[PDB]
Amino acid sequence: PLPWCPHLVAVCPIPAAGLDVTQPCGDCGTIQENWVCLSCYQVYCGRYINGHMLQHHGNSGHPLVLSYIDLSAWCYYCQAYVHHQALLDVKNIAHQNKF
Ligand SMILES: CNC(=O)Cn1c(CCC(=O)O)nc2ccccc2c1=O
Ligand SMILES: [Zn+2]
Ligand SMILES: [Zn+2]
Ligand SMILES: [Zn+2]
Repeated sequence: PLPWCPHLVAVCPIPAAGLDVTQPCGDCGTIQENWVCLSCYQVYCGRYINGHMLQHHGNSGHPLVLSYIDLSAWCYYCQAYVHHQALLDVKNIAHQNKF
């Protein structure tokens, strides 16, 4: 992945409730291929399901989303995966909830 991107500044603190990697899409309710927004921690489906996270990006501008399938982080602006020290806490919390 990219080792940095200029949107990591928009990654917000993890809610104290933690993450729920089985949370369904906030729009369509699908259990499949959901992502969590690393700005506001809403959960929406991937582009191969109904594209609600892509829609969320379009109407919020929020840059970085984490996959509940493989804990990769995508930046919609950079059109790339990004991994940095600043993402370890949220990935670690997701990994603990998933496994
Ligand atoms: C399996 N990983 C992905 O699909 C990564 N990804 C993603 C991930 C986030 C998503 O599916 O909304 N979004 C894109 C949006 C427009 C264009 C490309 C992409 C993109 O390649
Ligand atoms: Zn959806
Ligand atoms: Zn968001
Ligand atoms: Zn970026």
